[PDB]
Amino acid sequence: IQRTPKIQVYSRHPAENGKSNFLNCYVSGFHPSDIEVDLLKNGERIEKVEHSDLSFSKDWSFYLLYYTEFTPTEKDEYACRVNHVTLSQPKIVKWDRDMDQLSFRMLQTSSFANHSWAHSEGSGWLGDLQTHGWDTVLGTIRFLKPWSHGNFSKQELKNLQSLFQLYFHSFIRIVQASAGQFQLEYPFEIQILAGCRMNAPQIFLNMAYQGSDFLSFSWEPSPGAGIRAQNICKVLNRYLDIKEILQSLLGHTCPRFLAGLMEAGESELKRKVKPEAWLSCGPSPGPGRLQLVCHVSGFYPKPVWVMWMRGEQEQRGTQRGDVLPNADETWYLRATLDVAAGEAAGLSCRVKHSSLGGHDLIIHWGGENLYF
Ligand SMILES: *[C@@H]1O[C@H](CO[C@H]2O[C@@H](C)[C@@H](O)[C@@H](O)[C@@H]2O)[C@@H](O)[C@H](O)[C@H]1NC(C)=O
Repeated sequence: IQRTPKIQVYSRHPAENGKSNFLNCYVSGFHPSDIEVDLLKNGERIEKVEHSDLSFSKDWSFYLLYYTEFTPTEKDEYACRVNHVTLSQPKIVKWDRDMDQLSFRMLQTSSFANHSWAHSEGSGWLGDLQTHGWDTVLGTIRFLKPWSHGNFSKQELKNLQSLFQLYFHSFIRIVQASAGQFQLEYPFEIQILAGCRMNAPQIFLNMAYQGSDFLSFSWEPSPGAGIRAQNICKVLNRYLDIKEILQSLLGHTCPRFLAGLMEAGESELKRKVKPEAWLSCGPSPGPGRLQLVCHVSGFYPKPVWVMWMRGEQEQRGTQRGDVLPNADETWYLRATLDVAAGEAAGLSCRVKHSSLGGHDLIIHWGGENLYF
């Protein structure tokens, strides 16, 4: 299945229209991962445009964060331009002042453009935070956070490195072979999400193909997959050695390891960061109609609760848009409530979060203005 991407554009702080900042384009909900993105100054691609390693969500769709530093002027258009097969012309979204899990996850994506070429990325998260990555060239574990070692010995991991290195190297080789037997259509990608967690059961490992639950761990085919999975599971159910290997790795090794990542994290896990919030007038929807927007940002951990107010009286029109990430492993949420200019004054916006601890940030309105 193919899924047209969802460009979302937002800054990290507000513009005072003068002071240096980051811009975020965040692209998600898209398959296949062969994408091109760019950021724009008035028509112009920039350069020191950083982005995170690729990844994918519980529905196999992919997602990314593209960002750069820069300062704003009262002139100066900004926008996020994205091209991707399912699109019929680069859908460029414009920026605006006025807007517009205690489990160790190892995720892999191996893409297969043709017999000649292939490529794979792989990652190693813990809950929301990516703990590890893979060096494809040098064939080795990029550790990422410092405590990403856990209490696994220097030598302990040195081995796993290899046990993956073979794995990764085998995987491409084998599939490329199997390809025709099982009528895998080039180009195609195969995703995998394996790991530890809980506390009943413990293990897991799912393996989509063209963005679709295809195969899972004995080995079971997915109904939707059809005969292909059905077949592909046979070949695999028969290799007991393989079953057993993983059974040991994900069974009791990786959870021992999880235990490890968990206890070694703490100081950065039990970590709290105060938000920051401000105020818009997103586009007036129709006649004498306002649309004040909230802008909580820069907070961690994720769970945040946010309401447009008016004293203690919760305003139930508050719409709560998605939680994007900023680059500094923090969050950003934009809550929005729209009502007639007369209903407008007196409105607050209240931001509950663990980092404040009892003292919810309250943010009132004098348009297009904002305290405290
Ligand atoms: C096999 O595909 C190869 C990879 O093509 C990729 O290159 C990217 C930069 C992108 O633009 C897409 O074209 C692909 O994801 C390529 O090196 C070979 O020419 C292809 N071989 C044949 C025989 O068609």
